[PDB]
Amino acid sequence: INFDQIFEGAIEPGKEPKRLFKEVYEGAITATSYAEILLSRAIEKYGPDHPVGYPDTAYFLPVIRAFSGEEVRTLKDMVPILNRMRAQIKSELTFENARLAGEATWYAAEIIEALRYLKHTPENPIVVPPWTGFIGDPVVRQYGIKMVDWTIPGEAIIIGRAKDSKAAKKIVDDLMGKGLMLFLCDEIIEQLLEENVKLGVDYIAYPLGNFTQVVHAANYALRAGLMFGGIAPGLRDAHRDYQRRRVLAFVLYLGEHDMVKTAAAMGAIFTGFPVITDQPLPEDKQIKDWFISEPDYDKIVQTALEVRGIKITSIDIDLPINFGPAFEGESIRKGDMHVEFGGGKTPSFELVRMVGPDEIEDGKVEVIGPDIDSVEPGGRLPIGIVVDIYGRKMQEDFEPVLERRIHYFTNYGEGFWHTAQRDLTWVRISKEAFAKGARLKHLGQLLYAKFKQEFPSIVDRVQVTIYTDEQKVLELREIARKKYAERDARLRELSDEAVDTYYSCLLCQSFAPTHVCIVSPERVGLCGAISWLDAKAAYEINPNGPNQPIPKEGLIDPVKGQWESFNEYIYKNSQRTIERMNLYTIMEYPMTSCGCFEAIMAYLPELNGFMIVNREHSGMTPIGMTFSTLAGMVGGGTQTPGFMGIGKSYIGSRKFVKADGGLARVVWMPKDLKEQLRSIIEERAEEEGLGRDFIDKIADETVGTTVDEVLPFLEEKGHPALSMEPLL
Ligand code: SF4
Ligand code: NI
Ligand code: NI
Repeated sequence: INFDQIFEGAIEPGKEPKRLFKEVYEGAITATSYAEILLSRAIEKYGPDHPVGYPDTAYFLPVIRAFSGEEVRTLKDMVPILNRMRAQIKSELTFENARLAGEATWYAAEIIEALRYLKHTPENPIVVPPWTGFIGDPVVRQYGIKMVDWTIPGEAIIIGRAKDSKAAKKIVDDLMGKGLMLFLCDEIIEQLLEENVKLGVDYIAYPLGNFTQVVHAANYALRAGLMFGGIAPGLRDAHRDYQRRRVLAFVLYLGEHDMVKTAAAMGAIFTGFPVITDQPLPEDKQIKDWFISEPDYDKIVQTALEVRGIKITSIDIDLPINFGPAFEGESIRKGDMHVEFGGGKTPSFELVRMVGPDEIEDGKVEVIGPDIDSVEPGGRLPIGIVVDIYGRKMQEDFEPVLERRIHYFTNYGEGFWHTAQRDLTWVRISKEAFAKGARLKHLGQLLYAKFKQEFPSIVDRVQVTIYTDEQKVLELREIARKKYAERDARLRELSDEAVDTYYSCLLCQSFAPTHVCIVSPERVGLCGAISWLDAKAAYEINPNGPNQPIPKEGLIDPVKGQWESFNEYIYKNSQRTIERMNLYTIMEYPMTSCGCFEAIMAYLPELNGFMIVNREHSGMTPIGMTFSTLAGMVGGGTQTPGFMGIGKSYIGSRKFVKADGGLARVVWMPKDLKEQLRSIIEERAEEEGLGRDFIDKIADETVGTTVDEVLPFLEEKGHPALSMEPLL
């Protein structure tokens, strides 16, 4: 693993910018000398075994814990590290020696900052607000994942000062508006606050501080690899490689270049973060794609995003209410609900159609009937949201992957809530909503907005049309049931045998690096949200995304369902920890799980079968553990023979753990789950020859929660698992 290959062909074997390399060198020798002298003093004053470190972190000095592994805990620990860093700052002016100096600079900085926290106490804090100083583990945990799974598209590390407040606020205002996270250091914090721009944790705008406090963006980043990436303390290139692929960070070096800022900017280069500066640079203080100037305060931003590789375009729905995903999961009781749509109360339905160009007015929204003001508070009312779409590269195929976005789109605005799916949607709007000026034409805005934002290469135009009239809802509730039955049709018709390509899913490698899902027609992804068609549309929409096609090639076991093609793909994408995967059994080489499984299956030899327990069930199961304890063992991308994480709908698949005996093998499941799947279990049990009433033979928590309490019931009912071969 030569991470450095990303630096090849960077600068011709001649144009080595001996300028930049001299600044970096001097500035690196400077940062180190500072750390050395300031450490020497901490030791004369506190003693060499005196403790040192950051508050609220499990990672000692993170940058160092990651790149070389030491767990700095006391002053004496910093001595051999500074010695080593010093010895690695070399005079030959190579891009390499430069990078190595940038690294020693992050170390010096990390040490200086920790040394500085020696005078910190929660009662007598050193860098008190607005600034953050060292940012704690809890926020990295909370926003770091959003960071490495790319929800937050990129990270901006701004060091120095902008040409003027207007200049700074301009960029930090849009950069910031484009959903990014910010690490600020130095002067711009001043400039920015001057202009009353609010920022901080809740805004993911980090006023770090000023000199060596820029290292606080590095140790934030590096902790993401130690926390989420699971990379062992000290795996240097693995950590660099991780920073590069997952942390979309770049630095904006605004203002005039001083040597240490430059050496630190270079430290961000050594770990794959590009530098984009204000100053116009000569050809010898520059690097194509790593250290570059773009003086027009109208470029920089767009130019960073671009050099990093950050791709995002924004939408602009001006509304009377708050908007974003953070307004999701908001509930709307009958004691705040202004109006209520759908439910088992009024006529609902939603649909996303595909139309030609000629027939659509991009941006044209329409509410046919009494809007939100034309109604009694705590009033019900029919609705019918039809999103008609047109696009060059659009497909009927993508319709479902789209429509799915309604619940999530609709839940973004504050004062709103959506539930269910098609003619089954339960919506609700809060008094607070209607209060700030919430009108039905706005659901048509939150909507057209997003669809155009989240599908920029297949969608060209979007037109929405709500429907609170009970006449119109029942007429276009039947045209759609035509779409839904032409749709839910497509699913049912697909089988494992009928296709010769399955789709992988790497989406959860953001929190479970070694986990790889394989999605096939008859086995939905364990999160229950990604079907084979879903994965297939996503790949097609994004051939470079985390959902790739894998042909069935190299048959190994036709019964357990093992193929070399899937095995190789998994081995390669699980950091080589998983070598084999059987699709139709949980007893040998079961597929792994991330942590979002809707349910857990576990073989219980005392009953010769499987218990299944769903995420929301909280009682004791016959294995002597609850869902969350099992979850701890089953998740994490590790192979667990005899346990397996699954989506609920897989329970009714004809391929359901087929090599193990299938449905007939299940002896216990929570009553609620059993009822929630009554129909599919009844039909499946019927086809399987288990009989119309097999469901009644499956024990549940009302029968018991221990194997001794459950066996009697299975005997009495003559459960079929009791007559099958043991699975051992
Ligand atoms: S659980 Fe599997 S299918 Fe679902 S998002 Fe995670 S990796 Fe993808
Ligand atoms: Ni998961
Ligand atoms: Ni998951």
